[PDB]
Amino acid sequence: QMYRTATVREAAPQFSGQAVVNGAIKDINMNDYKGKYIVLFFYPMDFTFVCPTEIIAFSDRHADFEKLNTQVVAVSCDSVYSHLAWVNTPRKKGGLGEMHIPVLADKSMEIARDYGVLIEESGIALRGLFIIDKKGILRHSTINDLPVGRNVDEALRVLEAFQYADENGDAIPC
Amino acid sequence: QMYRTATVREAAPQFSGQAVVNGAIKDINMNDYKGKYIVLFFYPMDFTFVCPTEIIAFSDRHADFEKLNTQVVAVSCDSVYSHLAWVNTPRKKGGLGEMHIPVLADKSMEIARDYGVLIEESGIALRGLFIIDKKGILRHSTINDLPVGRNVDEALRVLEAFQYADENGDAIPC
Amino acid sequence: QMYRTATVREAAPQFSGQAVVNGAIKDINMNDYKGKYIVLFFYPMDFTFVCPTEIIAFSDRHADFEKLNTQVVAVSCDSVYSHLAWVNTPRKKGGLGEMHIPVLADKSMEIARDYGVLIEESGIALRGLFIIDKKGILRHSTINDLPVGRNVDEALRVLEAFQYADENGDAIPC
Amino acid sequence: QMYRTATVREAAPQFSGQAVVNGAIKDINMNDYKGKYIVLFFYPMDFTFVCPTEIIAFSDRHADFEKLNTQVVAVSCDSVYSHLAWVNTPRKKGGLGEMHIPVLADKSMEIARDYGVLIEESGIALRGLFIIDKKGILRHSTINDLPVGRNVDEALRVLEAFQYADENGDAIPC
Amino acid sequence: QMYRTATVREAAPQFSGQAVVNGAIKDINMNDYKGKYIVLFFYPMDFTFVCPTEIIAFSDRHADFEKLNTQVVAVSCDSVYSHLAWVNTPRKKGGLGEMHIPVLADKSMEIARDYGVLIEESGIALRGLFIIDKKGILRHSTINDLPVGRNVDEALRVLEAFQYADENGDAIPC
Amino acid sequence: QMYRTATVREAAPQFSGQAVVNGAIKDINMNDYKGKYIVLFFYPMDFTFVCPTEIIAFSDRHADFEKLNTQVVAVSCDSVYSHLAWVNTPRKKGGLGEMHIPVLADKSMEIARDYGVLIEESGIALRGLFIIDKKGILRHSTINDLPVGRNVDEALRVLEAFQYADENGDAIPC
Amino acid sequence: QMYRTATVREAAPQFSGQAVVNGAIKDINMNDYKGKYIVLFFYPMDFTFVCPTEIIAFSDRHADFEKLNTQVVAVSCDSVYSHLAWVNTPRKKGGLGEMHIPVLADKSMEIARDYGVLIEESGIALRGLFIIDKKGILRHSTINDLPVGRNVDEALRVLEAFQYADENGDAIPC
Amino acid sequence: QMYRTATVREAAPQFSGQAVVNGAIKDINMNDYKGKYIVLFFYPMDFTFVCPTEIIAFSDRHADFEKLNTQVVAVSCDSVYSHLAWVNTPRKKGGLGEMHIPVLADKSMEIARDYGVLIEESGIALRGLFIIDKKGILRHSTINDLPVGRNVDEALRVLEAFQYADENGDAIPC
Amino acid sequence: QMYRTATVREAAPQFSGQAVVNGAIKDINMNDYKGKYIVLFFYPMDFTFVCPTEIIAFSDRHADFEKLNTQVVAVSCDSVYSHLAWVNTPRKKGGLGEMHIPVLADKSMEIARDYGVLIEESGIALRGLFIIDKKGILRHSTINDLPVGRNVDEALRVLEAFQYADENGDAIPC
Amino acid sequence: QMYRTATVREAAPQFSGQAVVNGAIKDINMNDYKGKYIVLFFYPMDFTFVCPTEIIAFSDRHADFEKLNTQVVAVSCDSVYSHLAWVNTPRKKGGLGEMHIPVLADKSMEIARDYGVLIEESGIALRGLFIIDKKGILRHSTINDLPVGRNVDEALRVLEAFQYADENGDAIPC
Repeated sequence: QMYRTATVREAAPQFSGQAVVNGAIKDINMNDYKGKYIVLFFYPMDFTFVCPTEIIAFSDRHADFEKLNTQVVAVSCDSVYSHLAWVNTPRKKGGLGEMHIPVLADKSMEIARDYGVLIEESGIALRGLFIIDKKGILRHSTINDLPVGRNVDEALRVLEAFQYADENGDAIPC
Repeated sequence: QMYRTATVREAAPQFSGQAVVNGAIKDINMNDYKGKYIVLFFYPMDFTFVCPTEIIAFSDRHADFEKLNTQVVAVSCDSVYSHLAWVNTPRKKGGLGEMHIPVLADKSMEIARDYGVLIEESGIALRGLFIIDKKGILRHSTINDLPVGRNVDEALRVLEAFQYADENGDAIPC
Repeated sequence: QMYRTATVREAAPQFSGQAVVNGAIKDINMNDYKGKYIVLFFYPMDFTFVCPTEIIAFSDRHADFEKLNTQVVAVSCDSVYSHLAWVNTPRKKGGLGEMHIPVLADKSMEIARDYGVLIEESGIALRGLFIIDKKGILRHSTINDLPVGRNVDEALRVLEAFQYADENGDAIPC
Repeated sequence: QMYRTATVREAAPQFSGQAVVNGAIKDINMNDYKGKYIVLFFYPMDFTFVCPTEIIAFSDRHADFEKLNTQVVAVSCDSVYSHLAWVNTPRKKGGLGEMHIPVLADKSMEIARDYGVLIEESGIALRGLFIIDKKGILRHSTINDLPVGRNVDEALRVLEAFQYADENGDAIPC
Repeated sequence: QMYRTATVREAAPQFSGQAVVNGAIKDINMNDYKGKYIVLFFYPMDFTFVCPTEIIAFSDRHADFEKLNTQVVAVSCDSVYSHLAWVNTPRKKGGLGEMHIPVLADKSMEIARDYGVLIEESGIALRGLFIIDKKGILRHSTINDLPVGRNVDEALRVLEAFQYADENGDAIPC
Repeated sequence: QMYRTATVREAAPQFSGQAVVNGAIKDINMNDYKGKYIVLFFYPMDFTFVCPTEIIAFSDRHADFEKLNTQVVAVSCDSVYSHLAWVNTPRKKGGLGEMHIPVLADKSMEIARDYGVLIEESGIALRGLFIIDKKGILRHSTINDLPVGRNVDEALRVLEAFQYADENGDAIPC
Repeated sequence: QMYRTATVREAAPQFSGQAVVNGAIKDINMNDYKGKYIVLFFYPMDFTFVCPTEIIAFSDRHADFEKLNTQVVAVSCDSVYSHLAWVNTPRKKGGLGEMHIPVLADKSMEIARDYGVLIEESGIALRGLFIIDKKGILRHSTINDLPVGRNVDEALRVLEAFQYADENGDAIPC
Repeated sequence: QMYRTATVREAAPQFSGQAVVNGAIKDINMNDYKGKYIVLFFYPMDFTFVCPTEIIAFSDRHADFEKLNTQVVAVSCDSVYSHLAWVNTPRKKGGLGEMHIPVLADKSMEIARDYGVLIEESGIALRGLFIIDKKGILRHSTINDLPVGRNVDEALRVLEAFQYADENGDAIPC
Repeated sequence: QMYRTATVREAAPQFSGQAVVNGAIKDINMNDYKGKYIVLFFYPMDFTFVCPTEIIAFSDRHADFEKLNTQVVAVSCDSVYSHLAWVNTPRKKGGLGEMHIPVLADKSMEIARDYGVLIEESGIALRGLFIIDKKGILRHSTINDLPVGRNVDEALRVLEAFQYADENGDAIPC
Repeated sequence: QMYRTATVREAAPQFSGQAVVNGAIKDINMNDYKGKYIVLFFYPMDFTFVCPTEIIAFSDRHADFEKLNTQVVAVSCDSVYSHLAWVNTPRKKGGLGEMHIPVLADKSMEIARDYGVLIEESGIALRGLFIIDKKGILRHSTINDLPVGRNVDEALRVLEAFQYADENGDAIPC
């Protein structure tokens, strides 16, 4: 209908808004991370009944991203004051105690609309993974459906495979 | 741009979706309440830092509505699994322990868009009160801004003033 | 169809025209009241059979508004020479003897069209209350239907609740 | 912009609404007068400061119209409850005590818009006279401006001149 | 369809073309009469079978217009060489011998189209009277149908009533 | 702009209206002459200063057309009551005493608009000659300008040349 | 559909292209003849079976045009190399031996499209005669159909009648 | 701009009109040749100065086409009466004496417009060759420019190569 | 611009065309695999210089897909006769000797246009992975860029995670 | 739908992209060959089962083009890495060993779309030959269908026939 979303060859549309960094409502922009890579985790709903092992398995692996010159930016289309209550609720309660990831909140749904991972009649974002390299170009579009989950072992395989490639031109010999 | 919103003379657009009734995700429709009146409380954000005295003061006064043949239907543009976590969190924590109101969730934002109480760039609903009489006609549009609050003493004054009037024709002599 | 009306978050459209101030046809503009707040009372018809207790109960309470840095601006879509005949007709006749409120007249119906409180096929304005703060931003949209009435005790509660809030930032702690 | 107004050769658009007949709010339609002629008096404002000799001089001459098979239908774009207060206010006060004319009220301004006698930015109707013969065809368009007045001696000359002509074909020999 | 015609509140569209002044084809424009008033007599057809008492009764009364600072401008949608043959044909033959009025000819029908007095399928102008005051504003729209006639006693009453009013402001006290 | 006018290969648009036949206002249609040919003489103005030798030279030659199975239909965009006054005015006065041609009058200018011989800003028809054969097909378009004239010797040469040809197929051997 | 063709009051559209002058393919433009008049002879087809007496009767009369300050410009929608073969073929063979007329060729059919004498589905030009005076204004539109022919005695009568008139103003007294 | 022309994979648009078959104006249609193949020779101009060896070299080779189940259909955008004069003019004069090919004439230029071989501003067809197989599908589009020529040795090579192929499926093994 | 591509919640657009199954050009449709799942591997170019370990690592793992009720359908926007030459060329030459995957060919580029993995100015498909479940709903959109590669260990993790989930409702408890 | 393709009279649209020159992926543009002529060979598919005698018969005849100041530019809508594998595969295998022609690759299909030789639903180019002279003007459009082939003996006949003609003006005398 418009916008054109975000392609895997062209530049990713920018994202901004309040976010939860280290337990606080701090404004987070895409331009704050220029020079690194950024990895978005759209995940649909807040406080969901599923023990959220998918999102925790990137806060537990956040040390693996600073080795690879990147910052994961988790994101959902729920209220930012609701994400702060979901970081602050302790685990074994459907909680995210001390999550070391900027959990964005596109409660405007202006951004998950842009990335094309929004179910419009449901308002929730499809479980999407988006790697933007430091040029500002979106480079990897992993969009799952709702019931399946993402993986950290593939989001580190592919994310390592760009910087091994883009240093060495654009061809991998082996 | 379209829709036309909901007027105070014409029929209110219908609302539906998952909701929190008595601590459970139960589907709630406008057609389930035909014959009663319905009073919507748009309130912007979930788990907000303000001690939510505005919304609690209708669950504490829910007995005054069954005397007046009506059901209040609180509503916000946040996730329904986030409202369930906000009813379940106990009070003096920014909580709503045992709220006897169907707390809707228009996380699609298809309905607060219709009622014209949505701030589009913020995604949150303006603090709006909407009385629809049993014909399906919207009859009272109280829309505050964000920082001020609603009142139960006016939402019972006006809501009593319809049924005292619509029984006695359409004119009040005193 | 156009105009877009007046929202509760955006700036209110201006109003102007002849009005009844202290029993005289004096031109009254929104820009004459910049710095104060303004409270509009749309009321549908002139010389109506109902003893107009709704409108009188703001002229009797006009001292409560100069304490709160605001001027109520009553308004109807009837002729300004008809409002002057309705202020001049004495009470217990359906009259408004010595009303200390600028009673506007949008007999063009260009303004109650803008505020969205006009019934187009009837020409009369819905019983609407509109609080614009001194920035020019509409901040409270109370629109009743015809047979019910407004209240002075809520239009002083909400109007006090802005200036207590907007002095103290935008959050109320209690 | 649309409508096309009412021409002097084509059929006049119908008029309806509440009106003041003999001091009462009675519904008056054009179809109630089929077979007679109808003579409209648009006059701009209600309770105007001018001693309304223009409108009174047709209630004083209403016997001259039942001799000529016609009913004058005075009309203004003011509220019908305001016309009832203007018939009920006695003369030498800017009043119309016992006016034997159906004083219409197009407070919707849907009809004086159709007849093209409405000043849109002022909302008031130009001082217009409209003779529709019993076929439903508008036949005489006298539209003055505001400060000048109409006449009963011409609105009886022309109105007699139709029925003397339309009985005798369409040509007057002398 | 366009043009918008000429209203009774707005400025009248200009008229020009060849005309019969004192028995000669002389060009006559609206701008030649600025400062006076102008009174148009649309009359439908030339050399009509009716003894044209309507048009003669303004040439016989042309002295009454120079007392009132105005020039009547008779006009028809027939050829200007046909009007000259109709002034030159003597009376008791359907003639207008020595008519002291500029008889215009809008044989283009560009002007009676503008004034809205043209029957398009017949090409003839409705019997219309139009008073434009010296500002260029059309101020009186008397449009009869074909078989009835105009009057000089009303076109002098109304035309005197402007200049008595516009000298004395815009209100007539008696 | 529309209509498409009348071509010399396609069918001529029909013409109708009041006309002067033998000194009387009789309705004349194209369908009244089906089976004959018809020859139109558009001529611009009525009662023109030129001694109208162009039009008279077809009434003087009207016997030559009944030999050739055709009826000339003279036509102008002036009033039909003006043509009757121009047939009735005697010659050596710019007259047409006893003209044996149906002198049409398209005072609507709906037909000379169709044939494309109308000067729109002047309202007068170009001096046009139009031969329609009995199929209803326009077959000859002679359109002069204003100051030059037509001819009877060519309008009989060409008009004879159709029926000599259309009897003998469509080719002339000599 | 567009273009607007060439009228008899407005300026004629220009014509250009290769032509046959004195047996040679020479470029001929309208601007080469400015100051003279130009007379076009559209004729439909080349090498037609009819002994082309219509076109020859202007080459035989070409001396009569240099007396009248004009150049006839014959024209057809056939190839210019086909016109050269039709001038070069001798007479009594359907030929035009030594034709002293610039025989144009609008084989583009861009010009007979402009003059409105083209039968589009047949591609051939209607037998048209067009007199443009030296101002560039088309002044005479004689368009026959196919089987009938033009005349030199009328194309000299009318062409003399312009210059006798346009020297002596625009009116012919006799 | 429209039409879409004729492609080399899709069906060729039909062609019709008068043509020269064996020295006579006989109507020739595409549907008369259904079951054979058809080979069009657009050639630009008639009676051109070039000794037309290109077109003659298919009438001299017309026996080679009846061996290959096809009829060449030469075609030009000149008049059909001009082609008949060009077949009838003897050779060593730029002639085509006894040409055994149906020489079409699209003097309407409706068909060379369809095939896309028309130079619109020149009206002449580009030297085009078009092989339509018996299904009605255009199968070979050889379009030269003007000064170069076609060939019979390639228009027999390709035309043999279809029927050798379409008999043996659609693949040629050697 | 249109199409709308293929979403991760809605139904995937169908794909068809010639393909390489077991070394032969066999037609392969989406409807041939209804009941299974289908996994597409868009890969950009044929015979690329990179030793194509990405595509081989699904033919080597094709036994793991028949255990999971699915058929991988590799696809590229190159010619199907070029894929057959790339399966037939042996390995250590940039070859795919005995690839047990239907290698599609959307050389029309109508399908990789639909799935949104086509670089339009380059014509090559982005390295995309697409899991459609047996309802026909696209369920997983992994789109890499060109230089990085896909993985079989994630395309088996996610593909197992649907059927473990869709058997057990839509929620995974652990 | 747009583009307009490439005509045989107008300028050919430019072509660019990677190509196979002497066994290497070298960028080839139309502007690199300005001053020569260029001859394109669209051929549909790569590695086709037909022993490609059509394309080889221009690499075997490439010496005949440098005598005629031209460079053939073979082109197909297949991948450029697939053409390199098709030059490198030796003959009697469907190969093109040591082809001395720049084999272009419009794998974008932006150029065979422009030249109008693309079958859109098949993606393959029709077997087309295109001679552009050194002005940049397309001058010869030979488009065969798929199963038939081109010829070198005609693509040297026509290509010699331009430069013999364009040196000697534009007419060939013999």
